[PDB]
Amino acid sequence: TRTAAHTHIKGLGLDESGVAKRVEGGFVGQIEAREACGVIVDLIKAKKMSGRAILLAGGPSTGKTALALAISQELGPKVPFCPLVGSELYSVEVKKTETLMENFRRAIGLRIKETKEVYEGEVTELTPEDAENPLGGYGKTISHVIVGLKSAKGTKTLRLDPTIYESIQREKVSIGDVIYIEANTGAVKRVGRSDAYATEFDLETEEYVPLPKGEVHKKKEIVQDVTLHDLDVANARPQGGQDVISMMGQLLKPKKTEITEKLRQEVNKVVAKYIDQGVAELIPGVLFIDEVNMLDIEIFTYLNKALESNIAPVVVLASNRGMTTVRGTEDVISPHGVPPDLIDRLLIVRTLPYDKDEIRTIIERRATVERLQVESSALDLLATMGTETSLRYALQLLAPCGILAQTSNRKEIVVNDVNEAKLLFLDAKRSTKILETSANYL
Amino acid sequence: VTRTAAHTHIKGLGLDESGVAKRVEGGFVGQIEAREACGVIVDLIKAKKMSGRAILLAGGPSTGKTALALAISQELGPKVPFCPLVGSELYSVEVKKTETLMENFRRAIGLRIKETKEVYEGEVTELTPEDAKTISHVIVGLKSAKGTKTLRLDPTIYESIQREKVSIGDVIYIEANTGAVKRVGRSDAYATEFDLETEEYVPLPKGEVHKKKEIVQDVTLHDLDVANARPQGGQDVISMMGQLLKPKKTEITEKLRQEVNKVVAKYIDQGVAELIPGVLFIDEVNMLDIEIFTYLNKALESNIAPVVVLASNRGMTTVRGTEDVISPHGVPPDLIDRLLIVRTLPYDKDEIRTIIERRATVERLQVESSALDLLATMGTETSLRYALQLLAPCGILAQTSNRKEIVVNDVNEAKLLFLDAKRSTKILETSANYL
Amino acid sequence: SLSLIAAHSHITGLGLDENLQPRPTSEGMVGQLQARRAAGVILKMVQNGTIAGRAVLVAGPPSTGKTALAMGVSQSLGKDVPFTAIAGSEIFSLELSKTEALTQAFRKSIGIKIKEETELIEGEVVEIQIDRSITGGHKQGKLTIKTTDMETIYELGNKMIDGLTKEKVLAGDVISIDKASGKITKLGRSFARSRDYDAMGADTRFVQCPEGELQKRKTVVHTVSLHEIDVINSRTQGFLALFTGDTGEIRSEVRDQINTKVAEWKEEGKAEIVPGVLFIDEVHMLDIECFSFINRALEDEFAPIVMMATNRGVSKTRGTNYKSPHGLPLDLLDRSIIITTKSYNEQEIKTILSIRAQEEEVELSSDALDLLTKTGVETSLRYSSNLISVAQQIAMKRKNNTVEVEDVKRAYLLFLDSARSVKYVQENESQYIDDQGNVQISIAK
Amino acid sequence: KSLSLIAAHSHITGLGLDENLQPRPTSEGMVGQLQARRAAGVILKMVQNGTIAGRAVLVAGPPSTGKTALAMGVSQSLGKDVPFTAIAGSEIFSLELSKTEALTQAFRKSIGIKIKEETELIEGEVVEIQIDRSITGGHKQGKLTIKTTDMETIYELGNKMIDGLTKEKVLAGDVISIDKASGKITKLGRSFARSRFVQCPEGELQKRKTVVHTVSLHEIDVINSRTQGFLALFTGDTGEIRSEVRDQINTKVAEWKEEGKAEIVPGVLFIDEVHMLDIECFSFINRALEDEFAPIVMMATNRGVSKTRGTNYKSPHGLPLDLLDRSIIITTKSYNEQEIKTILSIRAQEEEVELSSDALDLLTKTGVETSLRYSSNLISVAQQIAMKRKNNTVEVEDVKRAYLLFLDSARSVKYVQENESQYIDDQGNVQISIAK
Amino acid sequence: TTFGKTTSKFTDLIYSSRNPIKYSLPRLIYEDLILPNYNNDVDIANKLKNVKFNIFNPSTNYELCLFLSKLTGEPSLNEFFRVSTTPLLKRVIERTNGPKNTDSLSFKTITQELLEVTRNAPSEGVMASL
Ligand SMILES: Nc1ncnc2c1ncn2[C@@H]1O[C@H](COP(=O)(O)OP(=O)(O)O)[C@@H](O)[C@H]1O
Ligand SMILES: Nc1ncnc2c1ncn2[C@@H]1O[C@H](COP(=O)(O)OP(=O)(O)O)[C@@H](O)[C@H]1O
Ligand SMILES: Nc1ncnc2c1ncn2[C@@H]1O[C@H](COP(=O)(O)OP(=O)(O)O)[C@@H](O)[C@H]1O
Ligand SMILES: Nc1ncnc2c1ncn2[C@@H]1O[C@H](COP(=O)(O)OP(=O)(O)O)[C@@H](O)[C@H]1O
Repeated sequence: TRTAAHTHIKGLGLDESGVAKRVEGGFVGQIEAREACGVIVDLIKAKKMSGRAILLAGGPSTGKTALALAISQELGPKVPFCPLVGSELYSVEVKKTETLMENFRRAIGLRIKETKEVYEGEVTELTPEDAENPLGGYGKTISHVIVGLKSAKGTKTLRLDPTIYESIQREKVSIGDVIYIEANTGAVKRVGRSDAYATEFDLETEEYVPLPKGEVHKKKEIVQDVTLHDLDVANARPQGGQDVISMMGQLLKPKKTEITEKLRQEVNKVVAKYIDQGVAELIPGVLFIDEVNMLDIEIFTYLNKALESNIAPVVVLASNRGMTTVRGTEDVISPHGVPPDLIDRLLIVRTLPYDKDEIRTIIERRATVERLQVESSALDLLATMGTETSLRYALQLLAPCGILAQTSNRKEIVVNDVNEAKLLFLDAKRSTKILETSANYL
Repeated sequence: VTRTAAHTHIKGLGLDESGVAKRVEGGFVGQIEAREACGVIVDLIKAKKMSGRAILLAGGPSTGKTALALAISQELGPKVPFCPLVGSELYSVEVKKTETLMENFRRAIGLRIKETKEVYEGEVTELTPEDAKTISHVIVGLKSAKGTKTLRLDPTIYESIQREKVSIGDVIYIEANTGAVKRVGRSDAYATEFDLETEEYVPLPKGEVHKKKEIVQDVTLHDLDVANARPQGGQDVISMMGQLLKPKKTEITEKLRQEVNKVVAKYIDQGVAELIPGVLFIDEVNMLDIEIFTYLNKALESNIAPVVVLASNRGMTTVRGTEDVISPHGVPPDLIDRLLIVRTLPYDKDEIRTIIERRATVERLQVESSALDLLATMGTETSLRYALQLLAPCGILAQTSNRKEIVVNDVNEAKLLFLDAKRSTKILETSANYL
Repeated sequence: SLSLIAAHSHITGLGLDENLQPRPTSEGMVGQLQARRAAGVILKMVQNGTIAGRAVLVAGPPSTGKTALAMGVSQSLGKDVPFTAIAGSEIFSLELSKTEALTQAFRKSIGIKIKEETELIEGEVVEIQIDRSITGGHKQGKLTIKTTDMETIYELGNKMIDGLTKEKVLAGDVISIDKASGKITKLGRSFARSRDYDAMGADTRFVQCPEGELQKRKTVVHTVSLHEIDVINSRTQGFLALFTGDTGEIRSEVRDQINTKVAEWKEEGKAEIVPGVLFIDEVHMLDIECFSFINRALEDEFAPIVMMATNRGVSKTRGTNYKSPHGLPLDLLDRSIIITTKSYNEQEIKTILSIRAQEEEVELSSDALDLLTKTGVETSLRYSSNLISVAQQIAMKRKNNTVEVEDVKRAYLLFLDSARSVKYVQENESQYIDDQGNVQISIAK
Repeated sequence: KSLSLIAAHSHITGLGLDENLQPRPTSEGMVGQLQARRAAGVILKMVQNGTIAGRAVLVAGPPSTGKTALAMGVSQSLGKDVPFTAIAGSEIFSLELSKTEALTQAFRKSIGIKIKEETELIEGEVVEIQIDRSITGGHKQGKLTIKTTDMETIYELGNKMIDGLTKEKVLAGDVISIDKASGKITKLGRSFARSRFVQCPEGELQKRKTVVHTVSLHEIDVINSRTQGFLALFTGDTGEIRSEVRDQINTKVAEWKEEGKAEIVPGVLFIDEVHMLDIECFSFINRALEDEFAPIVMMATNRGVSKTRGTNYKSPHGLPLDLLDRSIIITTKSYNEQEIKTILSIRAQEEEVELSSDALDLLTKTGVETSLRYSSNLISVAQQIAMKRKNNTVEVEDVKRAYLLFLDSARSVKYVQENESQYIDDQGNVQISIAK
Repeated sequence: TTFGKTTSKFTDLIYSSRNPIKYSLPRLIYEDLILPNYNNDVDIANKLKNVKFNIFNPSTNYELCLFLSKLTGEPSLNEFFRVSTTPLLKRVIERTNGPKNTDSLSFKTITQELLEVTRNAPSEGVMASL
């Protein structure tokens, strides 16, 4: 098992219709932020509001990304979640507006159900039946095609259209192969060769596959999940044809293009047409952009434009700044690096720094998840380090202590282990103190 | 007949067997220490044992750094690769500058392959294929003026023969190893079948049909890298019209470089190839950004890096890409630790006079003694390059007066007609509106 | 062999015992008895593989051994574990974004292991007999394959005959056939039939006839990085993008699909994940957005262990207007553990110079080595290291085997360090080009 | 041939010089600038000798002093079959080439290779053509009768001649040229036979003719590179050609000159407004001038001590001192009254304008007062005002009308400077309304 | 164009359109740079750079070919050497939809999975109309 700075958080930890408790879901403290995130989860599950922005702000190492992952865990794996960094919007292929729109459309999911009728199994016979009165100037005038199927606890012969014989000849279907017949479209295809013919020849490069189970004929309801961006990039590219341009573009580098609003409008039109029949279901998700201080003001104005759309999902922003200038402007001093036009459109959630006991419990649970055993005195020294230097510095000094314990053939973490880890690895403060007092051209 | 461009009186470093340098020998005058250190660098390069050796040579303008680098390239010989470069050429609009630096690094490591050229040529007398439809082999009979000779051929060369529309009586060209087929044209014995025809007629070859020749092929690692990394695909031998899509330079992945090194090592271990490391010379290194200066630190630690020579004339100059960094010669202190600095000294009056006499000798001009003294005084007063540039208008003005020897009057007219930078600046300062 | 003597090629692994205790001098590296212990802890961290996404920082003065420490970690890591070593200027690309270049450098340093068991039939084709039925739907074949030792006869299928009609084989053709997978290759032509066709052709090649048995059993273990799977599953013919670098901003949905695919392979059990180390030399010259993406990209499960080296003090971060310690912002320094390297003394410089002259096959006297040690105390170490190789050639030009004090003095006279160059520029500043472009060319005033 | 209405330098047919390189006061459309014309004649002899290479000269002076006139005089004095590249300083700033690559292409476009080859040709007038077909039409037989003013003959045609004459249909009385070795046949025209129009050819029907080819190094560089064909010489997408093919072309050209199959004809590269190049381009120019295949570079600039581009300091002529160290400088001077009136009379003769003496004196006075180009622009625009009143010669009233209608620099600045509330300033402030 | 015009039992109509602009090339450049002969090494260097030192050659680089065959799933190990040595237009013209084995590192994306459903799908289906 691999653990990387997370995966000790499972959900938020609220009860039903009530206050989140202190010890639940891997969270310690941050009670008001957890209640606000639970209300946000309920608003997402209501499936009614569109284009809502929530900016959650605080100091470094407070639990912003932990709360975003708790949002994604509480919503479930069926609800889409697109984690975005603010540096990802700048590309050298398309404009940043198109990248923002693509990541915007990636957060809306569609649930499509369909009933499929199939005819699969091993081919028993293949006889193109001739007509009673053949036409002159031709040979082997097919009246119908007789195809016999064989599956596990099932055998059925079928009458086919004469036009299926061209598909039989095209895909090279012989006796003993296993096939897969769609009902309405016809369009047979070769799954492979049956396992009973695996020892037919000495040397043969042929896919051998097991005989399929169940009856030859079955009705299955298949629920498929796609996002709107997949529909956009599939409708945008030209379908499978015989022109040189399509296969030449398939054989080349797939450079992104600025998808027009007309294609998105028609996609929304046909999607709404298939919701109102009761077939499809629309699932909005969360587009999470953290460290939004790196965004340019043009992206902020396009966010202002794009948040008014009908199909827009909920977007969650995170920032750790105070009174800083917005990038791209030299005088707009603004809170959290966000221009005041966007700030009026969003609700602000505040996260608070921790204490002695919260840092101690966080270190204890992180050592529990990392499969390590620590003593009481080592835990108290680690908590003193966490409230002295940084919480993340105390969290990153656990596994090297486990290595130093395993070097001395001990499964216990004690005081001299964390003292050796202090003497080996430095934090930022002692590094800066070394830098400030050294004049060796460093 | 003969051309001269600022050089070609430089034939070598001009050293004896002990490594010491004479005063006037090999076209070089003065600067004994720099020439001796350059000879030491030449011997280190000829040792073929070290990689990533960086050398900086520094001095004032018109002191002879480029002449010293050209002397290195002449002393090493034509077998050793030499890639001269200016620092402005690393900036391109197709790929990043680091990839261009890596290409210029790998351009300086060469290989030598020994190959044999085998050629059949002559007039076709018999072309009789047979089937094993699939043809098993074709038998071709060739005729020249020294006899005839028949050959069995594989069907691929028969297909290439059918590509050139070869019939009976056509003079063709077959290479035995590669398999290329070239149709020269119809022979002169069939030139009177028609009075007018669209077919050119060539005579028979006067030599044998069979020709054997040993040749040496010199390639570098960059040629193999660009041969193995064509993105569009393999090109045909003859394509006079261009490709349908324009090939552009790409960022070559280091895995391809690893595979090329593996293949070259495998071919070296069988005694076919010989490894010849060479010299990458960068002039005006102060025109480089700090990103290329950082990437040079990584690129000098490779096991196949060549010997790098840098030349600069700046003093305590700000490095490009920085605002508050003052460094000697425009070279950052992280990189100036890794090289060895060779200093280059300015010249005196007698050295300038000898340089002017040598340049008049190589340009095939005759000058007087007093004209030489005046040109030496002019060179000491304005610049050394000014007299060298003014030597040839003096010869033209002497030619227009029907004389074969430059005198003081022609030097006076050349001084009057063409100005230097100092007099042009003094005109620029005392002028009303833009000179 | 295509390797010459590089700058630090004496370093073969970290000089540690079983208890992670560094020796004073062993297997290449001299001194630095705490950075070696910390790098050994980092090596055991990588070799355990149970944690992911942690960045360490190697900080110290220049010419101390940070990249020597990285080379030692790379050499003691061994094979089959990926080690990507990039510089700071490589990510600024004209055809690729900075963040996507960082993502590709992250995913080139973590791979999976695939085990393949093969059954190879390599031999020379003698005769092929093709038999057809009455219907003609399927074709049967006879293969007569011959080794130097023995010869036997196999059977063909319809797909085998169809795949042998592609890439035409004749008598005297060296092929190899896998029993399980049906892989087909044409090794070339035997040397026994190199004198019949009288002219080779373009597509032909001559290989020796194999010996030994026909059906040889051998297993192969493949190590495939995640970036290779990303490049392959993004195009119709993607290996040319692997060897030419024109991948061009691979979409994130195929990366999530490949992550789920690798998780499915690990749970089912046909592959296992081999983590690795990504080394970024000179991390101080990276843009602040790259630092932000490094901060947020280390929390994924498929993230390697990052090593960064910086020789800068409190300097200005690129892309911003302020000054920070080590040239990096405080958010990245919070997500780090710093390894500090310290400068050497006379004995360590003496041992390092002795090792470097030992590898370069240069024999020094005791007094010449003492002079080189004094110069390495006064000037930098690399000046002495280059003076060794220059003075060896000076000794060969004098027809001497071992170098002497005179060769080191001649190399010190003929070649200059930084301080003497700075002084000689400063006392003759009129002959060099100033910041304002002012210079004097004429020597007589 | 070389269609042109009227150029601004159309009167300069070359450098007016004697056999002793002495400038006449008025010859070949050039007047004044005696020392500059003598220096340009010396540079012309340097180009024509061809024994030295890679020398850069600089033409610096005040604006409107005839620097471009000197460059056009040198270009016309060189004549044909010698390369002459004239580029501006803003042309090299490409989006798909680098600056060094564009400078390299401009350097190699200015040196050429002279190759002499001979090709045997047939050209005459077609008398009569027979095409014969068999019963099945498998074999085609033919006879062609072709004549000149001195002979007549009949040729027995093969199959490919028959297909080459059926394609691009040739009838009787047609004058054609036939290349046997390539199969290309071109129709010259029609003969003068009433019973385009070209006369009948004379002499022998089968002539061995020698054609002298001149090809630049950039063309062989483009063809030798396998990435793009010869169509990139016209489309213009060469795209950063590698240095290896340049080295192969260098070695091949050197061995061709050594064998004697080809000669090297160097030329002149003229850079106009050289002060607007970056310092990287200047640094490339310093190290590109010592190659064996380097042309003679002419630069023209008119600036004083100004800021060099890409830097933060000021330099003489807008160029760094190391570039000026390898240059010999020709300085041009301002004109007098007599030279201005002679220039205006020559421009009158080239613009088919008849001028009175008083109109010429008024033009000379207003040219000395303001600008030479202002008078040279007013002289052509006064003729239309003269033709509006239906008289041929341009009088004083037409010149005064043109002076009233069309302004110059100084009067426009004077009119702006007390009306600046009506014009947009540096801060974007303007007043539109008449009142308040 | 400059074609063959008429200056006025079947009539022949042959395509003869040319361009008025003529580019003249001497024979020496062609015969000494593009055509092989005894005194040049065009074919030798072409073979040396395309066959002997190619990294997709199975006679010298079998490990890379086996690695790429595991990666892609090509049934033939000479596929990469054939792909790397023919032009792009020739590659796209004769591309065949050959089968690939399942035991490989590459399978189908979601977009292509949606794509192969609607090759011959009729109307009124939801996935075809979407
Ligand atoms: N309330 C909490 N409960 C448990 N762990 C926490 C809590 N807050 C922070 N952490 C831990 O701190 C580490 C860093 O927090 P992070 O999400 O980076 O905060 P921020 O986003 O504010 O920088 C995470 O690995 C997380 O597990
Ligand atoms: N020692 C020397 N002997 C002969 N010629 C020299 C010497 N030093 C320099 N030169 C000549 O001076 C000219 C300019 O020198 P150059 O190499 O440009 O110096 P830098 O590269 O420092 O500007 C060259 O053409 C060279 O031939
Ligand atoms: N611990 C060490 N043992 C042996 N050699 C060392 C050691 N540290 C540094 N060196 C030598 O110093 C030279 C350059 O040092 P380097 O590792 O580049 O320092 P830095 O990484 O700080 O720039 C290398 O060639 C290496 O041989
Ligand atoms: N000596 C001269 N002889 C003939 N015409 C001249 C002479 N000097 C200048 N001119 C004319 O002056 C006009 C403008 O001069 P121009 O050469 O454009 O100025 P500049 O040298 O600043 O480019 C040109 O049409 C040119 O013909």
